[PDB]
Amino acid sequence: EWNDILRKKGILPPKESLKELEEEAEEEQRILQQSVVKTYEDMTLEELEDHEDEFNEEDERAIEMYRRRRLAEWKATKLKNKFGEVLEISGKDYVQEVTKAGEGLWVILHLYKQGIPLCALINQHLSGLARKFPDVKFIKAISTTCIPNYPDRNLPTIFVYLEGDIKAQFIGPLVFGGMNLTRDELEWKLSESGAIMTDLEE
Amino acid sequence: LVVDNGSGMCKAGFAGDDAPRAVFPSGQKDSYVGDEAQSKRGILTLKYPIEHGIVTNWDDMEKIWHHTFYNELRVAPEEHPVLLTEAPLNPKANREKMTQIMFETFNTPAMYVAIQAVLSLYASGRTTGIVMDSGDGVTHTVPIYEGYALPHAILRLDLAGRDLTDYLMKILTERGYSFTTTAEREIVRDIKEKLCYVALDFEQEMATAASSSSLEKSYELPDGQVITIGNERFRCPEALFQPSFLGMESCGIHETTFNSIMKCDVDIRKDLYANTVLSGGTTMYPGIADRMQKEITALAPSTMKIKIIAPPERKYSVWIGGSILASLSTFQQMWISKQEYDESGPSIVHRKCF
Amino acid sequence: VKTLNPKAEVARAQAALAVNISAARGLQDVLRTNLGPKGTMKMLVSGAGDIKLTKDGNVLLHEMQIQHPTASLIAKVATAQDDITGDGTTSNVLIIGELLKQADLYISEGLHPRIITEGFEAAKEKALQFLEEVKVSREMDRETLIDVARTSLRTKVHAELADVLTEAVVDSILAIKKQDEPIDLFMIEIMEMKHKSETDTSLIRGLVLDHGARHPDMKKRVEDAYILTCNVSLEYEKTEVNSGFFYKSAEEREKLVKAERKFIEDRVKKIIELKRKVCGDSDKGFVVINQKGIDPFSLDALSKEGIVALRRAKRRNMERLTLACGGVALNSFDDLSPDCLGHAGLVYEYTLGEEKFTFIEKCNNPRSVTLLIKGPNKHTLTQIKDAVRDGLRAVKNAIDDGCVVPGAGAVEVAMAEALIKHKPSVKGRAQLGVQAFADALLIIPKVLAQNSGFDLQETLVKIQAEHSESGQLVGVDLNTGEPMVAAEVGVWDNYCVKKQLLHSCTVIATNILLVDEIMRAGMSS
Amino acid sequence: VLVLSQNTKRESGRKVQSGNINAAKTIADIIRTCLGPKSMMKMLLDPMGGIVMTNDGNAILREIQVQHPAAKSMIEISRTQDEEVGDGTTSVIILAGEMLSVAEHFLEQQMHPTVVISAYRKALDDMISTLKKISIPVDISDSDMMLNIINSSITTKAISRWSSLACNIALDAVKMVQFEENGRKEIDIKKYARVEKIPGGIIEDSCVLRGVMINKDVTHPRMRRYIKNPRIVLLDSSLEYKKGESQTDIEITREEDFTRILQMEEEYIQQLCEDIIQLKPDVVITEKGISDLAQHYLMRANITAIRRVRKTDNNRIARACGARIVSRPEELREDDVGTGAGLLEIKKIGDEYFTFITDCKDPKACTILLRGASKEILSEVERNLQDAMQVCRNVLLDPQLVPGGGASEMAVAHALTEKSKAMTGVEQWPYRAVAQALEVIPRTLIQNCGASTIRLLTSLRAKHTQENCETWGVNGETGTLVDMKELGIWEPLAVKLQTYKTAVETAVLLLRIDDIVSGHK
Repeated sequence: EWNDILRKKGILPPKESLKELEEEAEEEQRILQQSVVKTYEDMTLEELEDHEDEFNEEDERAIEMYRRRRLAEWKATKLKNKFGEVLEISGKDYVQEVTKAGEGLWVILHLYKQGIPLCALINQHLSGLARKFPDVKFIKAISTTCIPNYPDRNLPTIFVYLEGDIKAQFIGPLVFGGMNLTRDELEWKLSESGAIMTDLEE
Repeated sequence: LVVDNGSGMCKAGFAGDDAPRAVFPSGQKDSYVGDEAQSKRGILTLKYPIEHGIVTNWDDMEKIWHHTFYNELRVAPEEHPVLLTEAPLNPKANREKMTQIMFETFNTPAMYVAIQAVLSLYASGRTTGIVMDSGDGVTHTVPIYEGYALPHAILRLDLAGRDLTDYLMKILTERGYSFTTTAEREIVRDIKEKLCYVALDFEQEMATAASSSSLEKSYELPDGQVITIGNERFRCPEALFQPSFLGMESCGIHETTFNSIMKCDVDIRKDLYANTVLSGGTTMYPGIADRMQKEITALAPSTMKIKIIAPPERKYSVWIGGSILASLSTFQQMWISKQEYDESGPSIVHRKCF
Repeated sequence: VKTLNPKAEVARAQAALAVNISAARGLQDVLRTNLGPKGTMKMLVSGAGDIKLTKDGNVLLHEMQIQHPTASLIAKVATAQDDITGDGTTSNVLIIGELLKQADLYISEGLHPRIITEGFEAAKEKALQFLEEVKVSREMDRETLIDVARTSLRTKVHAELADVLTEAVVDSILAIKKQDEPIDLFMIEIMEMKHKSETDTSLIRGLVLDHGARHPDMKKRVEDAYILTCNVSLEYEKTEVNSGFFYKSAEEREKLVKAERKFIEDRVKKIIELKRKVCGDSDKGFVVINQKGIDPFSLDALSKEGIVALRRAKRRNMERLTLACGGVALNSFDDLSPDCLGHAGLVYEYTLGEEKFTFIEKCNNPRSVTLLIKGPNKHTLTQIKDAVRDGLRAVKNAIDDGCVVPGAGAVEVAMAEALIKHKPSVKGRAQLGVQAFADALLIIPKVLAQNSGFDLQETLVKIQAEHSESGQLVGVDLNTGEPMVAAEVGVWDNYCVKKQLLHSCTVIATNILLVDEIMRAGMSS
Repeated sequence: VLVLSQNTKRESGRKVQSGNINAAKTIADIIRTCLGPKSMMKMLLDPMGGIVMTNDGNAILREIQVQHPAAKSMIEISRTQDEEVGDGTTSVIILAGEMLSVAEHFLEQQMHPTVVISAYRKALDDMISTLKKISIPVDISDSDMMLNIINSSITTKAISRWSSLACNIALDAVKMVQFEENGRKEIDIKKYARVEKIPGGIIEDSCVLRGVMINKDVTHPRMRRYIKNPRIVLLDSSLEYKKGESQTDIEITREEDFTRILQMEEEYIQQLCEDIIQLKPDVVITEKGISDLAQHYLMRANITAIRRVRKTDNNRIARACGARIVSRPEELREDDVGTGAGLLEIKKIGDEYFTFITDCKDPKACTILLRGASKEILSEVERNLQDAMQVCRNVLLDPQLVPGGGASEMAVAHALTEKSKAMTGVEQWPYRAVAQALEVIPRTLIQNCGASTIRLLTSLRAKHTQENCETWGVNGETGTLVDMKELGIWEPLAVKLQTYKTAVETAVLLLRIDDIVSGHK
């Protein structure tokens, strides 16, 4: 009564506010439910192999167009699978790959001294990663011949380079310390460098 | 009808309006026919019959009321309940006299009116809290609890801002160039509306305005001169608080307020403690609030707390209160209508019961 | 038309028709359950936390928070009906809404409503002549009016309240200044005395007032009282023309003070002299009452005297006591005689809670009396007040003329049959409306069937086939539903009631059904 | 870089003119069915917040608030027409809108407003000339034809069913407020013909009282309520000691003045009432207060007192009872004691007492008894009554009549169509245009029904040519070609001549708009 008369006249009490927030949130919640079916035919590339449970009609215009774009995508992605073995170049050439390493290609510049299970396990993880991402340039070597008399208490130091610009750093075991460190966590860190797009729990 | 005979004005709109449409200064259509020209100029000639908070004439009020909403408001009050204002305090005689004229010349269905203090309290959005009705010519204390003004709790004090200006010009002769003429009274009031603030107190303000002279404000005015050392400005509020300045030595206004609150039960005073809003009429400058706060805090027990409320604009406050009460949606339970007017006359208005 | 004012509700023909029909449907369906001695009992809550128990239609209309054009028209029409007649107002809205529902089924069938309007007016006229010819007279006696009052008191309230109030009302109308001129109840007031049982309300010969000795040192019960009816100032007064006192010593102060209370004392000495002249000793009662106030000075001056004084009574109180006690009201003391005095037999006072009362009874020939309602609940008091108002309205509408018609569907079904047989005469598609118009009155008994608990068509056809060669005056029973003659129990109703009923219902239906377009203009953007 | 206030908005061209014409349409479409004896009712929401049901032009539009102020302009002309002659407002509005539509068909082809306005002037000239050439008189000497005109007027209104009834209720009320003073200036003041409405009662209960009916009551039980020949006097002084205008505060010094002052005030009241008692009165009414001493005095003499009365009611009662209002009881004369009332009547119509001053001689100011079932009903009946009195007054000041329902308007369209070809000039095209626009009048009447408008239109258009069969209109209830010489539909010439002039002139003035500015003081 009196409060709503106040409301017509004044705004001294606030009580009619904030009832639009949950309204808009629920609107968007109902809206975002059509994204599952919007791209049902626009994601899978095996739907042709999924005959008799995916076909209702074929317009042969946008769907053959989908095959065309899909095959272009496939050829573009499989023309780049050239790697998969971490390689040991020498320090003499080092200037030629710190700089002349290709523009638009990430370089995981790994430096290490073999012998500690830290460096050994890190080398194992990156070598196994090479089996998954053959589109990434891996480099392994002895830092002593890469950097003269490099402090041996600063290994293994991960370097992320492209066009001579350091984008990501992971210096020493201070960020990799522990035998509990695993495959997916390394992949997670290199994804966080901005090179890879994947998903992990933690 | 949201017409309200204020302190000197009558403002006519509707309950749902945000403001009255017409004013009451006590050639829109005056070049087409001139029918209303004569009526409105004649009503304009008639004066304001209300002074000091009591009605003083009766023929002129109805004379003005007839025209004021029969020639511009364009309303038939026979088909409308009526809501006017009234002088701050009157005995039942004026109320039951006005009922007679209203009915006998308009026969409007129902009525209700209330004291201006209640309208101000509603406008500020309160149903509780005593307001300092520092009206022109005379001030009054109206402690309002739930809306109805207590007939046993109204106090009236003769202080006025006119009196403050007069006392200033009674100690402005001591300032050298005195001020008494109409122009000089006007310039004293102008300076008062420019600077008569309160910091804490008389002697300490005068020391900081004379020993260090850092409270001086030079008056570069066509009608003014640099004749104030910071004394005369603060010399207006002081007599507002300390009676012996004016030569009429009595108790302070704070004493009157304190007694008018203490005579009631202590519990309800808590609610009166709650808001304790103020009103203008003689006060327009800050420093009033905290000063009276601490001054009555001397009179207020430290175990209980006190609040001070003062809105900056209170010009249509009575009109706002009237508009709110016109839409309260329960005030019709207290309408006094023909069903009782033609049954009992003015006797029920007198509260024959109790 | 949302272009001339972008914010304006514009509704076309069918929109207006549909909204009117829906509102009427809601209203009529809500009000079905509020008629008959077996209607459903409604509880209402005001905008304060206050509760009223009503069976009245207008109360329901004006207590609902409803903001609608047709609902507003309904409220106004029912207000007028309650003002004029004030009984069975439910019938108004039921008839209007039922006719709306009927005409819907044919306008929806492409029938433009004008033709239905002329059909309805022809049905009005024919039913008018039928009711005029079947209206039957009877000399107004005590038992006739007992039955007439029982009708309305079973209509609006329950059994025992009806049982007491029929007696109360029939005795109330007996008390009258002039049997051969119209009665008016402003001389017969209603006062609410909320401390006793619902069965303790009764009628009191004379008047009882709510205000007593404003200067209490007086007696407690007086007998054989003469009455003084004055309208003069018995309190101190200041002359309108302003003036002041002037002196130079305290002796002048004493003189002026003692001379300032001289005129009022002269008045009271006039009164005391008149009292002693009218009656000296022997303790004969002598009551003085002034409309205006009495100052404490003269109050004590007369309280030390055995005289009892009353002040500040209702304005019509004195005007009715003028006739009641047989005296003449005094407006000044310029001349005076004992003739202007009234008289009463016994006057006593009784206290309750915070207020006391002054009883004036044993009138020599009671021509003004008072009805007292005693009950626990204030809403119960108000409901009984509505009941007594309905009873007095019904008895007035009975006595004013000398004709009355059977109720409870009897004459309703009678003109139903008559109009059905007459319809072959009338022409055009308006004929169909006549049928609908017939169906109009059919709502009246069948809701009673809904208010009784029987199959509606079964009872309807029983009563319709009850028609012998001549038109039986047969209504609907309230316990068996079988057709029964109206005269045997003797429940009837006033003629002009149904007359104005038909008038208002037909005209309002015309107004509703002729509309073309709905606007909500008047919005200043 | 700016020059003026940023709130300036100036627009011009044919586009805004066309928008104005569409505004004229959007007004004209709101009212297109409430015309003629066959009408379809319309309801409106009052801008103040109430409800209203009307079917005449201005009364609908006067309760309508708009933007695009041209709509306000047509509202203004609607109010002007309504207060001017008081009928056919819907007709004027619909004519204006549709003929503006027709003119737009002529503006759009590069044509100038000036030639259109010249054609407008020539068109209205020919309209009025031929209307006078066709306007026929009628003798105002009977109940027959007057009631026929009332029937023909309110057949388009809701009270058509009680037409004859209403007829009489109108006719009487006109003859008994009609007054003439100083050997000239016969007057029919509707204000003196005060309208009053009473809850309850039947529609047929409506009637005008041969006297004055007022909403008051006696002011004391003693004052009797039955007087056959009332000796009434019209008081204009308050009953209390006079205050005047002088200053106050005489100085009291002794103990023998106070009660002496009270007594002298009482004796002043004594003399003031005595000068009234002298002339042997029965009843007295006043516009101001009454003192208890005075009422006691008049009670001693058995005189009847009445408290404040409205000034308009005061003047009406002065006209009725033949008394002259006086404010000087101490200067009273025998000249003006009221006499001419048939009976003092103090009844209770409803539950509020009224005073009924039945009169026995020719009165000049009535109160109309009205009975119904709702304030809405009585308001609608009221509006019908003003229509009735205005049209009756117009006939009182016009002995000429022209048939309605669409006959003479088709006839004048034909006549001016014939007149157009005589001259040579392109201006005939806009000129003749308005006659084509005029052809809107019967359409709605047929369109109110749904008949084959084309054949009826062509038939009437032809028939108005041979043997000047210029008297044929449409029977609205039947929607069939008929002759007005038998149906009995006639309207005062004032209303339709006003319609002509007003519509043509507002058409003239709504064309001159090309440039608009907003955002200024």
